[PDB]
Amino acid sequence: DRELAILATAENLLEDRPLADISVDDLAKGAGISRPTFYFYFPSKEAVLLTLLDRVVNQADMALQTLAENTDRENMWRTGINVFFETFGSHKAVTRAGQAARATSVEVAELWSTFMQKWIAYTAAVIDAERDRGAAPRTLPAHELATALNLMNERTLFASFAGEQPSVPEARVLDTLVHIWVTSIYGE
Amino acid sequence: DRELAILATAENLLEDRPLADISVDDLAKGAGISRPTFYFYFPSKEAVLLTLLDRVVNQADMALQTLAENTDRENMWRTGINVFFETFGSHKAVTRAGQAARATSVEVAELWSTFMQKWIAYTAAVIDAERDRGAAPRTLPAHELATALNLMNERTLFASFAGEQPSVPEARVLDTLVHIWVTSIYGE
Ligand SMILES: O=S(=O)(NCCC(F)(F)F)c1ccccc1
Ligand SMILES: O=S(=O)(NCCC(F)(F)F)c1ccccc1
Repeated sequence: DRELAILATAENLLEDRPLADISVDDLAKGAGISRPTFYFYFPSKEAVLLTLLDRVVNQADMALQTLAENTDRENMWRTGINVFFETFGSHKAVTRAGQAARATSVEVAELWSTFMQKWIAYTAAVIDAERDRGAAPRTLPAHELATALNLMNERTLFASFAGEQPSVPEARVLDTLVHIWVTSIYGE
Repeated sequence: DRELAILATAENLLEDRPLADISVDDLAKGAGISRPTFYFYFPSKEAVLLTLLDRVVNQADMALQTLAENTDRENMWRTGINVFFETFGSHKAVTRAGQAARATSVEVAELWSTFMQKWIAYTAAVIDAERDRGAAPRTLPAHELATALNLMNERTLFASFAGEQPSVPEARVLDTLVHIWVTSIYGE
């Protein structure tokens, strides 16, 4: 209600400047409420970012679950990486501010860490199933391969979304990651 | 002289706490000099970190040049990745503080960005030479493949050195990266 208005204002202002340059008064004004009324819904602007990040992370996670509960192996991995490309790619300002807040908020670091562990455990489970069915060779420990591939995707997606130098162009980043996943999972 | 003493004190204190919890007075005391004498050598504690990072980055870069100016393809890539594993792995506190300072220092962000561009251009040149000699297939654009692999290495090395959750164990991180480089460069 007022909560959704605060969250929407925060995501809007984060497209223009960092959390550090946004004040509680900014979030209040944008949401059409007073400062004290803002503090009824959130303890701080930092808690507003944590909620936005939590919604984006849960949206990716729910889309991955939907995929899992339902093509060739290259398209299977592409469809799964694409959940993260589209979800985070649709919320670049929250992605960029959320990643930066990992350095200064234990809650943001622990949220990111919890979901990364889940997504790595899922990637490793799929590699093991591919190994069990005889489609993938038993090369690296599946969990170690999964970890490296998930960290590559974290760094490479986020560098592309932020336009970092260096970065893969956003229009080339899906094909780039899929090639590296498929060759490293199926290759000897 | 006093400069090396300041740099050595800073690298020592960075093994115990972040730059934010180290004062100019701390660096002065450790180096056996006054605060005003410290400011003769460096404008700030931030400039001390930038110099330490610059020395570590140049040490990796010089070791890579030595390798380039001088085994099978898997060992060739392993020896090159190992420059970064050993160099950064030998200076974990400077690595960790330098990476964090990318968020708050334009000079640290631009130093890291300059060397990443150089190391990616070198990786792409080697992939192209492997493609020219008929040892690697023409799959992804070499520069885009190089970018993704260099970013994977940045994120995965630094997560392993910092003991992050998640991370590849430090004792498994070289073999993990080499497998992904070799399969993604030589694989179709
Ligand atoms: O590695 S993933 O593409 N996403 C995790 C990393 C990040 F969130 F993008 F940062 C991935 C994980 C699980 C299944 C398919 C793809
Ligand atoms: O990708 S690399 O291992 N190092 C760049 C990344 C970082 F510095 F480690 F962060 C690499 C680059 C060039 C040749 C061999 C290996």
